[PDB]
Amino acid sequence: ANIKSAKKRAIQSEKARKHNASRRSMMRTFIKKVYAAIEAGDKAAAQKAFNEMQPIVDRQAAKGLIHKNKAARHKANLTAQINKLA
Amino acid sequence: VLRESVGKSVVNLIHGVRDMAAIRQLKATHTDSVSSEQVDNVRRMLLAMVDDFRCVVIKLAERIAHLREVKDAPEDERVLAAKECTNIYAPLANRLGIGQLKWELEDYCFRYLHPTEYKRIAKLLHERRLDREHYIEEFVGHLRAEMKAEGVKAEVYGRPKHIYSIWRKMQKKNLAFDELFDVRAVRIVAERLQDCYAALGIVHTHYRHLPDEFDDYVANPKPNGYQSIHTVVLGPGGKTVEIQIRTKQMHEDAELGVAAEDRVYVFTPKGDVVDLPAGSTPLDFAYHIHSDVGHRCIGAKIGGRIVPFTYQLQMGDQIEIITQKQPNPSRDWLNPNLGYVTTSRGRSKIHAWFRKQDRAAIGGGDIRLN
Amino acid sequence: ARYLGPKLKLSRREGTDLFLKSGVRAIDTKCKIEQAPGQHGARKPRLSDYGVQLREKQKVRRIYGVLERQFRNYYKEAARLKGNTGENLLALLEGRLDNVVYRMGFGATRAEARQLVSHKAIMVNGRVVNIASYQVSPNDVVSIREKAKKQSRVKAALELAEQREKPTWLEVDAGKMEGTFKRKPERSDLSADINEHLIVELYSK
RNA sequence: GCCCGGAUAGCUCAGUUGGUAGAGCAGGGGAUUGAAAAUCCCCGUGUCCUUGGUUCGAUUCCGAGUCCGGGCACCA
RNA sequence: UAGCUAGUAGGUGGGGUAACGGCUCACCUAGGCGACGAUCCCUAGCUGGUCUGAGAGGAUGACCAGCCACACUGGAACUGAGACACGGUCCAGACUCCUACGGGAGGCAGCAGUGGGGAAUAUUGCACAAUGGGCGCAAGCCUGAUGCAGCCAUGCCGCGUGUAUGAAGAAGGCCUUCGGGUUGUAAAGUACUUUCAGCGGGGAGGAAGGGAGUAAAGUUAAUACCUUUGCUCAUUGACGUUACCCGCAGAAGAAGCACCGGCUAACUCCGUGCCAGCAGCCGCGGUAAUACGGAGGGUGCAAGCGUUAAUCGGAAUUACUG
RNA sequence: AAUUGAAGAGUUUGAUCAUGGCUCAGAUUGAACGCUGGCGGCAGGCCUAACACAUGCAAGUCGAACGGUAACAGGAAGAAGCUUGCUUCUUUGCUGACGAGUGGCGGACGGGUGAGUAAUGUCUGGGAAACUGCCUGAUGGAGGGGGAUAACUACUGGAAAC
Ligand SMILES: [Mg+2]
Ligand SMILES: [Mg+2]
Ligand SMILES: [Mg+2]
Ligand SMILES: [Mg+2]
Ligand SMILES: [Mg+2]
Ligand SMILES: [Mg+2]
Ligand SMILES: [Mg+2]
Ligand SMILES: [Mg+2]
Ligand SMILES: [Mg+2]
Ligand SMILES: [Mg+2]
Ligand SMILES: [Mg+2]
Ligand SMILES: [Mg+2]
Ligand SMILES: [Mg+2]
Ligand SMILES: [Mg+2]
Ligand SMILES: [Mg+2]
Ligand SMILES: [Mg+2]
Repeated sequence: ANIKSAKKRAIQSEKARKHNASRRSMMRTFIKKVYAAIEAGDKAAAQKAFNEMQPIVDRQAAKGLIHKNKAARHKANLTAQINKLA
Repeated sequence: VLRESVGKSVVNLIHGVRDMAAIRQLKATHTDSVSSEQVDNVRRMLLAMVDDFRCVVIKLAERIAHLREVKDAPEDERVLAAKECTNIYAPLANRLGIGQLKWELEDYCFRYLHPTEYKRIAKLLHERRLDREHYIEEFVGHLRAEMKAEGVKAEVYGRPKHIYSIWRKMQKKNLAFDELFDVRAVRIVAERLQDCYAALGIVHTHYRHLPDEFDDYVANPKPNGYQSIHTVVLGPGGKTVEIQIRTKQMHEDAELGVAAEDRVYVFTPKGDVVDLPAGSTPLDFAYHIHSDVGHRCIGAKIGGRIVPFTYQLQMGDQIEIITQKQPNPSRDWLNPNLGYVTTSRGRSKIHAWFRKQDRAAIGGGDIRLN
Repeated sequence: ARYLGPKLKLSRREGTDLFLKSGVRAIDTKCKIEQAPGQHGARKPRLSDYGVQLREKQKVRRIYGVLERQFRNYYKEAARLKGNTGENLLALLEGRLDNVVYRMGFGATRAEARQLVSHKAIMVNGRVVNIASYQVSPNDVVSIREKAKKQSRVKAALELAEQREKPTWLEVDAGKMEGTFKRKPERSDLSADINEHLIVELYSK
């Protein structure tokens, strides 16, 4: 990085990246809980998982990490799956 | 053996002084004659001696001691080395800013080149020594007083003119020469550049400057580095009064300068000089340095900046050669019309490479037969 | 840009009078107008069709003082314009400011006129014109500025003009040293020896 | 930087610590044809890289500069 | 180059994407493309256009403008509205540089520039004054975009290089039926003019904005502040001895290249000798050469002219027109 | 008013007509070389090595986002040689401002080149499943808590890079 700005951006990017990864990773984990529940065949549990995670997903979307559409999609798929289950 | 016991500088210095005393005709007419006339010093091999300024400085102190001795003895070559010293060493010293040593040289020379005028302007200097010294101590008195009172502190003194420089002024001012005014000189040597400007203003409050005789050589230094203010005021009994204001540092440089009737000699990154013919290029230089270097020579820098390969090297300027790991000489370098290699040898070397890359019959046959 | 040389040689080569000399003293007495220029002038050449066209082109160019490229450009312009191409070209040639001046009678020859134009002698609508090729449009007045009115050369030119035939499309004043370009010169106004058609043909091969 | 070698008819080459230079081709000139090829005759047709030295006499031997071909050294 | 292709063609479901999608995974069906040329190979940025051409076409894609692609090579993501980012990150590679040898740094296909390659293509120029961009409330700062400047006849265009007169048809040049006739009114001489160049002076336009003071209106508790609209005040130029105008002296400083047998505009005079040379094609040159070299004379173009390369034309010689 | 445009020639032969090639006359260029060579205006200027790159500059800005002051110019409290009047040396972001930083926006534009790509290309025309900073028009919110983190300081690991 020859230009100060680039250097700043680079370090910022690194910092930003670390931040986002943590959030995104967490979100993924949350999703997996729901998915795991679905796989198991535990409906109440699945619902609980969804409840736990949906808000987080929404928050993430709001922040910008994940896109609004993407956030919606997870819910839809998850919603569909849970519905199917019971 | 000098070089073995006192390093390369001291031998370079000894050899330059020996050059420019060119004993050649130091003995050789023995009235000192090529001490005198370079007669192209050791040719233009003056222009293959070492440039180290300590050459000229030991040469000057050598000749100065000699002119002291050429007050006393051998008669008519008192005449000879005085003509050398006027025409060569005194104006050399002056364009170096060694004003002290110009003025001693010139006074010795002149007093055995023209004894009549030397003696006549010497005697004239006594004839008004008293009215001169009295008016100098009254001017220096007033200046010492008002400036000290204003809180400024500096040396303030009179300084005699030297006999050659009086002579000089007398025939570039004949019949408007004044034995009094023209032989007074006030100097002020101040602590700071600030105080030079201050002493200028106080001087000008005490005695009116003359129009057109105010000359700021601190703002525009002369080629031998000479810096001062000059002003001519209108003093209380001297309808001119000459005054030189400066700092200590600029007095030290003004009196002691540098001490503070074919080929082109190119410097190298360290300092080891290389000799090429006139009209040579970077490429040629590279080749001279090493043919492998030439082969691998990418780019030519001169004094930091890049230069075109076609542009010819000027004498003295410092070179740098940017180099590759593989050797790749162009066939364009051989072709002389582009102006890449003036030297024959370099060209030959270049050619050799191509032949190497490439890798009579009758005679052989004859030999076989034999 | 111009032909710096023997004026009458060109005329001789062509055959006809190109008006390259003033006409104070006649062309037939000055040069051997009948004979072609050079050692082999008396040797009458059996001229080819292309050759004749070329000659014609040269004549016209010579008359106006228009070098080849310029001439070509003019021709092209004419072609681009509507109507008879040769006629258009001729008009364009005429429209040249220097030519116009010459016609008026401020230049004895066209060369003189051109020179005058160059030397900021001529004004069009109260504005100086350095350029000889300047196309003088309809209803454009053309004059000499007061600094160049006092020239005897101009007077001489005027006199010559007076002696010679008058153009119809121009109006001119001798005392004031000015005039008016009324309209574009028709084919009937210009000389009939100029076969413009040949020229046109030559710029179609 | 240094050395070694080479520099000869148009052009291939021959001849060297010293005696006015040849072999091939090419060229000439003749007969002969329009001119040729063929055939038949007759013929060197040269700045020995220039300039100096040595010698009773230099292509050659010594310089001195050129030119080319090497083979060596050089690192700013 | 006639066969090609298993994520291959399609399906159900999952996953993914900003988005639809074999985009990817699981399982199933066995397709899909193809002689209206798939596949493989070679070459290629594509378009507006440019050149040429009567057109139709053919060739072509520098400059300017649109779209794509790429950024030392090969990847990869991250950040972000947007990138898988020329002057960001991460890795590997080859290549230069630094290193105390442990490890680092670097990326001109930005503008200059250097080397190299080449037949051949410019200066490490000044400036943000404009126009545009970035940021900011602005002032402003940055802007090698841009604007200008430098270099090169590379092109196009303009202009000039004198104009008028001028027979002794001077001299000299060349020819030569020996008279001249040609250079040629060409030159000299005389008169007249001063483009640009030279000097000295003046002298616009590109400058619209922005800044302070104010007065009114719009906001609000408020005549403050802010915004909007007027006004005077000084301002804002890199180019810049700018464009442009004037005065001075005096033709002064401003013509060359090709061609001249036929094609093809323009011809005479040598040396040589099928030699030297010419040449686009036909062909010139073997002792009288308008073709080779010179001289004069001419012809063509003209600050260019030629040669070469390259395209269309002519070539209806790929014919769609034809 | 807005394509108002179309030429042949030489050369096969003893000569002819025809087929038929080669070939010249034109226009042209990012051109080059040759011989020249006054100037201006407007243009154009690495087509090859997308070969290597020394040097400088080509993207910074915002202090009215935020703690802070690394240089500077002003005041403020204290004092030195005290020209009776402030020059001067110490302290404090209090201010005009600003080094370095965090943050924001910009570095995805602008500029370059044409290597790759005969189609996740281009042109033309159609579309549907999309996102879109700043600019924008509209309709509603902007409450109340946290813990971090550079910056800055001591002790240190590294030749540096860090
Ligand atoms: Mg789905
Ligand atoms: Mg080259
Ligand atoms: Mg022109
Ligand atoms: Mg699906
Ligand atoms: Mg390509
Ligand atoms: Mg056609
Ligand atoms: Mg990449
Ligand atoms: Mg993102
Ligand atoms: Mg770069
Ligand atoms: Mg004569
Ligand atoms: Mg002028
Ligand atoms: Mg003819
Ligand atoms: Mg010829
Ligand atoms: Mg055709
Ligand atoms: Mg030249
Ligand atoms: Mg700051």
